[PDB]
Amino acid sequence: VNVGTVIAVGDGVARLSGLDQVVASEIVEFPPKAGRNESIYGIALNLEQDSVAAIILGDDETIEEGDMVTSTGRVISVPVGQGLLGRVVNPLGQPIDGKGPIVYEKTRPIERIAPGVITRKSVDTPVQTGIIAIDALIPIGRGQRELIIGDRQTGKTAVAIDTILNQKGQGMVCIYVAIGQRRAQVAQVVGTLERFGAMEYTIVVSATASESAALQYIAPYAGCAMGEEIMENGVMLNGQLVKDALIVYDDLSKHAVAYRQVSLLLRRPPGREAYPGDVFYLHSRLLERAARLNEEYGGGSLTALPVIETQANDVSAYIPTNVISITDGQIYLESDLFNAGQRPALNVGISVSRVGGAAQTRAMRAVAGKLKGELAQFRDLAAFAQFASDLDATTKAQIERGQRLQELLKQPQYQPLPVEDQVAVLYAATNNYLDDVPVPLITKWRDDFLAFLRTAHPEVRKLIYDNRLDRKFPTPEVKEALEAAIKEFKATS
Amino acid sequence: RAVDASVTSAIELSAEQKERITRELQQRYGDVHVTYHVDPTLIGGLIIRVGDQVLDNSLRARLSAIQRVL
Amino acid sequence: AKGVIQEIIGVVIRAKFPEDEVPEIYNAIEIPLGNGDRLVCEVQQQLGNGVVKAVAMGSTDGLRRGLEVIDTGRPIAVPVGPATLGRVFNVLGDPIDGMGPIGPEVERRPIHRDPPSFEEQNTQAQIFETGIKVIDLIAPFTRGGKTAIFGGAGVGKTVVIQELIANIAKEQSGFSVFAGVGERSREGNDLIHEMKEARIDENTTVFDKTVMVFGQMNEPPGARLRVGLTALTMAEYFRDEGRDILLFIDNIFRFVQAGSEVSSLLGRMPSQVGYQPTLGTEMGELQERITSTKRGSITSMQAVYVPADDYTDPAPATVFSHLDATISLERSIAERAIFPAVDPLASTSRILDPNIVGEEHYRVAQEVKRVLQRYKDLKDIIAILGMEELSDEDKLTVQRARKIELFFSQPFTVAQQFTGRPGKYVPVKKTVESFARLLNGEGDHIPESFFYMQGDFDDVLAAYEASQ
Amino acid sequence: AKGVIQEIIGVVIRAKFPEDEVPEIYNAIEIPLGNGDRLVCEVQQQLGNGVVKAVAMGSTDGLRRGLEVIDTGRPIAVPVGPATLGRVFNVLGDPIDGMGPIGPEVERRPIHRDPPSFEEQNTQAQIFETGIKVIDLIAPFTRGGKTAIFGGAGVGKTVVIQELIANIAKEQSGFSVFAGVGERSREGNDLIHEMKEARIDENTTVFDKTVMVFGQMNEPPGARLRVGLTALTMAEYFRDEGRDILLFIDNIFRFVQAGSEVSSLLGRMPSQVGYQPTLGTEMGELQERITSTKRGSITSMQAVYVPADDYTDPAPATVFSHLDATISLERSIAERAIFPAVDPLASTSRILDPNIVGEEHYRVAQEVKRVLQRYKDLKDIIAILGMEELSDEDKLTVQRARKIELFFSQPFTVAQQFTGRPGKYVPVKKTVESFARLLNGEGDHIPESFFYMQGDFDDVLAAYEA
Amino acid sequence: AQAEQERIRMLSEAKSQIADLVTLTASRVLGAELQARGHDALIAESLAAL
Amino acid sequence: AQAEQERIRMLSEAKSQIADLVTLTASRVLGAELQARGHDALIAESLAA
Ligand SMILES: Nc1ncnc2c1ncn2[C@@H]1O[C@H](COP(=O)(O)OP(=O)(O)OP(=O)(O)O)[C@@H](O)[C@H]1O
Ligand SMILES: [Mg+2]
Repeated sequence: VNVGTVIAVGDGVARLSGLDQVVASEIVEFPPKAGRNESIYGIALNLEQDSVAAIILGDDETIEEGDMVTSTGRVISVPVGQGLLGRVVNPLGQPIDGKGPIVYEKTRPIERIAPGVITRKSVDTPVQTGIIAIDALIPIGRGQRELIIGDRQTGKTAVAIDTILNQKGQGMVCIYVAIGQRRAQVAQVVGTLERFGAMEYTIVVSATASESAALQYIAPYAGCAMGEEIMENGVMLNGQLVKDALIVYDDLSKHAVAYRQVSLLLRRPPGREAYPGDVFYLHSRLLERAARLNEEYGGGSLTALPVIETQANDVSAYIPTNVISITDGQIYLESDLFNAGQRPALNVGISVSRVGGAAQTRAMRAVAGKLKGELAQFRDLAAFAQFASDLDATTKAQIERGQRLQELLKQPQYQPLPVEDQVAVLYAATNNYLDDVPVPLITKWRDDFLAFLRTAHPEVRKLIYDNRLDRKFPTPEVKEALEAAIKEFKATS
Repeated sequence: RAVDASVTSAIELSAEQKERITRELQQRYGDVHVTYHVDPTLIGGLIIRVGDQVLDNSLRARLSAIQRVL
Repeated sequence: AKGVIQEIIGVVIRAKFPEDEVPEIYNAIEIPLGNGDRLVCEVQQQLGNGVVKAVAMGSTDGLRRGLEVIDTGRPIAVPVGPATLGRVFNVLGDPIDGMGPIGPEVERRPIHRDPPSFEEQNTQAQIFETGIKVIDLIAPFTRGGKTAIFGGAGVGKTVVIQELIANIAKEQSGFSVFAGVGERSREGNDLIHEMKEARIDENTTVFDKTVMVFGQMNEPPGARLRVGLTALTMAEYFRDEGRDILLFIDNIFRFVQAGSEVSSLLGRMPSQVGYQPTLGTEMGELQERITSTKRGSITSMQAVYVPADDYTDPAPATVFSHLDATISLERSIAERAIFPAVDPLASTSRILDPNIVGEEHYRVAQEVKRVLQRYKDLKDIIAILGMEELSDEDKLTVQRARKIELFFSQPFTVAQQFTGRPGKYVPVKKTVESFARLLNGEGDHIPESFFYMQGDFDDVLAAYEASQ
Repeated sequence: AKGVIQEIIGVVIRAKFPEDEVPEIYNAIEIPLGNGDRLVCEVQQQLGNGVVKAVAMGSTDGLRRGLEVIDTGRPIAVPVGPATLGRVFNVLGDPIDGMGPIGPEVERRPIHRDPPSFEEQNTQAQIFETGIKVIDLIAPFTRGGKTAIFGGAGVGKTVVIQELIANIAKEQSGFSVFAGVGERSREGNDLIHEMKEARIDENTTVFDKTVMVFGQMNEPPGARLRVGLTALTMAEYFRDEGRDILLFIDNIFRFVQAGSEVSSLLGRMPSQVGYQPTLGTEMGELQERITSTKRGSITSMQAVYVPADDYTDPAPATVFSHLDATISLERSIAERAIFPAVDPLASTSRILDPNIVGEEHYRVAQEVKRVLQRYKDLKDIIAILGMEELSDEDKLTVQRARKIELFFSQPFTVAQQFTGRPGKYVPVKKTVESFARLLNGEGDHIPESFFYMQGDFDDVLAAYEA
Repeated sequence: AQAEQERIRMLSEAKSQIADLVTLTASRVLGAELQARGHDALIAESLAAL
Repeated sequence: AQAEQERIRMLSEAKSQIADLVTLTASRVLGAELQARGHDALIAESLAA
């Protein structure tokens, strides 16, 4: 009853006649035969009478008519545990880095209902991405679903990689799911993670463009199952048990494209933009599992960072709007800002985080509220920037200050900033302490200030880090210490 | 009877051995319709496909060893 | 009873029953599923020799063919009465809060009931003050009548709904029902819980007067399809005994999308953009139950999500004819940092009549629409040429329109989490007076930037004086 | 094997095979044609009991149902090796040039190979030194990375292709593959044959250093779909030897259109813009074998046709999703006698960042972009008001921009016979330093001339002195 | 670095070829040994699992 | 050459071929029964390479 035979292989779907007592999402085996040493699996989905349509998780040219199939007795599941840490794996859980077989004691089934409503709590613990603009204007909390939406080559992958890198000592289990990305990009991402040592706590699930459309469709669910296991059971990181995880789904647009291909090859009716009518259900059941559980259900969390690629900055498409409706906030990476030199290109005017504003370190919000206000004033004054010598002292000063703040927000790649450094830099910028610094040299001024604090004043940084949780961050002690530090730096410079 | 079988063994058996394979299957129907094949790749076991059930005992251990070392 | 599963296509389960015991059209059949917990399916079609097609409304991804199905013989029944107050339920009526299950003595009512007849309809309605300038001026929230907000993905539909609940749920004068047919389980629920439990009405919280049925996005299509009907059955008991009910159903479009997915799995011929052929009938069956009758009044407030930004989509197009007050949220207005993001030109209401809302209110609203209609007419002229080419009166109307557009923005008490501006509650009288004064000519000297995220006109004048 | 044709519908045929030995997907069944010639159909589907649906890849006008079908048991076999060099093949690997058959002694590999595994991919990105100043400066290539060119074919695109082939041949291992996907029999085949045979470098013609695969327009959609895979199969043999290969695909959009036509013929549902539902997977089966591996690297420069100039169009969108550098040949630049008519503003590249090409290359490229953007902005001012009204410290920028756009001209080692000017290979470092020294102020006294069809900055200095 | 990478790939390829040959030799030895020991000995063991 | 020499040494029957084949037989086909009945002919002779 556990065995059946293929009767037709077509558009990535086999028919698997006579395989009853198969569950509605069982992973069939296709045991190896002559010419195929390994086994390629399939997902049985349309359990109609006397025929079991199965999506071939892999190239469909490997199997023929008459191939034997054996039902594995399990709903489609991915191996998960501490052994997955530091490994690059297929969506099925098989390794692709070649280091060795994956060690795991338990498997968590993908495609499960999210924990629910009562099993949740408002996010309070912040997530430090390391980008000044993101961490100051779009706060991210643990368990928040923040969307990184841009236009092709704009830096969404770079932002996700920086966020992953910054979670070195934060007790986070980063997961990077590459859906539809070409193998060169995935290899470069893995190499970058390895070089900076972040690969020790990062699990990478790769479903590249050459892979079958069955993959790139279960890959985000495999990553989300891994994140769910981290969130509920937890793993030991740096000698401590961490139940907080961060997952980057990368291109969810390519995931939607892969699901559209799977649906259309199954002759399902198309919907808007030829996508199947349940693409919203796809991404919703994918993203709803990223939750911030309350204490009585373990207190774990799972931050999600889906990435959506737009065409011609068309945010009003189908999939981008679907994901925007699913997620909690957006991070709009405009192409015009990216081309203009503002490499961390953020459309701060429209980027927002509905939740997580209260899930921020009190120091960061206390220093960045007036930052956001001043940026709003600069954006308001962008229309009047064309006029020359027709603006009073107030408007000219506001424009200059906004330019200084934007140049400060410009942060080079692969260089995350600790929270103490970020809050110190913003406190310096927002107290008229940089009005004398010319705009083109603000980046090197920030770099020199950070180097000075790393070398000359570690005690100031430690005090700020220890006093970042206070309700009133600008206590006299930290205020006078950091003011003395900046005065010393300015005198030396 | 109602179902058929596809029992295969490592090597070709004798006529009496066919009867033993037939009579040993009293669990389901006693004596179901059977077909026999050699396929010398099979070693030291039988691959009985009764009804829609398969039981693997030959060539599986050697095959599983490759995945253990590779 | 005691059928067997034939096919399992997605969440649609086809079962075969004996010839003389076929379940009815809307009966609830169950798979034992083992483990002592059962999966409740709802029949949708009858296909022939005892074969029925049912919607799982559950995981339906771990069960095989040939499993037995038990026919309950009744449609899905949910508890109704005061016992449901302050509790959170599934589509099946099973509570999900930490409290215990509902007792057998509580009445169970089928979730598939006929809508009120033509005789029972109550056409009497009056303005329901809400404290939001654009809502209370252009598209008055109608008491005893259906009203809904249509927004895209980035606009703040949830923020508007939460602010509306915070403003009007304290002075309920009756119970209320909340149904997030399709919405984030983060802000749609488990954060409305905190807000409702925090609010206190004379030592009784607002949550003590609320019945909450979710069927969140995570749920399979069946739960999202029938959660609206469950909430309606839970609210019709209170309406039928006279209690005033505030009904907040969130994202009817998710109910439509669940229906579309179920229909696609059911083999029905697709219509328009992949939608179900039975879209209008399903919308009628759900919406016609949301009616204030002669026995009680339901003050419904719905939300509708437009796919992409297409208002020509079949789901919002079907919703539009089932409402008294229509509120349209636009992507461009939200991108202009106007958080209410309501388009006054595309937002109307039935009770915007001088005999109902007041002659001055009607005149003010009509003028605030004629302005911004002139602005929409001159948008292209302004964009390509500039303000100069317009006539003097046209110029004045244009800056008045821009000032009005800025002035419709209003801080919300639920917006403190990402905006530091304190919330404001502007009474409808103050809104009418402020807009009448603005249209008279007062405030012309004030720059447009001073109308952004302010309360009544007095606050704008005070800010202008503060900045001198 | 030895099946029989069951159904012939256009180019889609269905062959019935015994219940066993049914051909797999992409198995290239062969139909005898009553003579030495044969018709090769690629199996694309398995239906029912032995029936397989295949695309004819040929005339399929003389066939009859019941005719014998021979299964090859493997995807389309393509001859590979040095024997392919200097020969022209169709998708099936049969040579279409005047020379005789390849012969059985030459290795034949399946057309449907697999992209290099995850470990074999290069972790870092290495710049590909083409030698052309503008290409190496404004839109640098990537070794093992895809590249797109936009042009109307009257802007000397073929000359750029020939220069790239000659440069890689003379300064690297240097084997090139040209994939003529949907290439016209007259305009795109004999013309390119004559240009490649006439063009010579160090006593070796460009034709002798490259292999060309022509999936012509008149061939069925299957041939135009699989000609790119044939070209990759030919190039992967040389990549396996450690050599660096340039693969030129002409109008990859024609490959996309051929895939769409095949999907429509097979009966699959149409994706957005009536494209094949498997657009991403089909574009990933291709253009993923074009990678830089440990053993070797294949770097491709593929022409792209934008449907109705619609870039959002899923065909160019999926093409762009797999691209590293874009080169935009411009008609207006070619109207003036600048053969490397590359539009610096429209042409970009992913590898042009400080972390790979160095800080100096990025700085000089950005400065060139800035000055050329200022010149483009001031074109209208010059046309309307004239040169006099434009202020100081900007007239210098305009003059520098004109001199630098005349500086992108570069003599080509393949066009030395036509123009009577020896070709110059300019290293990327030499290009960067020369352009930095042009920007900083040197050469300002030199007029716009003496920069035209020149190489390094020292060369223009010497020309000015003489 | 290039020499080590080429050597490592060759070393891994040699190990896979040797392991496949070793497995094939073990399979042939097992088949002959079972035939000498009698193929009708594990039939009862197979029946036990069924 | 170094890889060829190492593999050539490993190609000997008694080097690894006899050790690996016997260990697999004593663990996969049965348990501590590689010899059992007969099977001495294949001991380091059939598994030459
Ligand atoms: N903060 C940054 N500073 C400098 N360069 C950056 C920065 N962020 C990204 N880049 C550069 O932008 C280019 C593209 O970045 P990235 O790899 O993140 O792509 P993307 O915009 O996320 O999308 P895609 O995956 O489609 O290319 C690269 O050359 C990268 O070096
Ligand atoms: Mg990216």
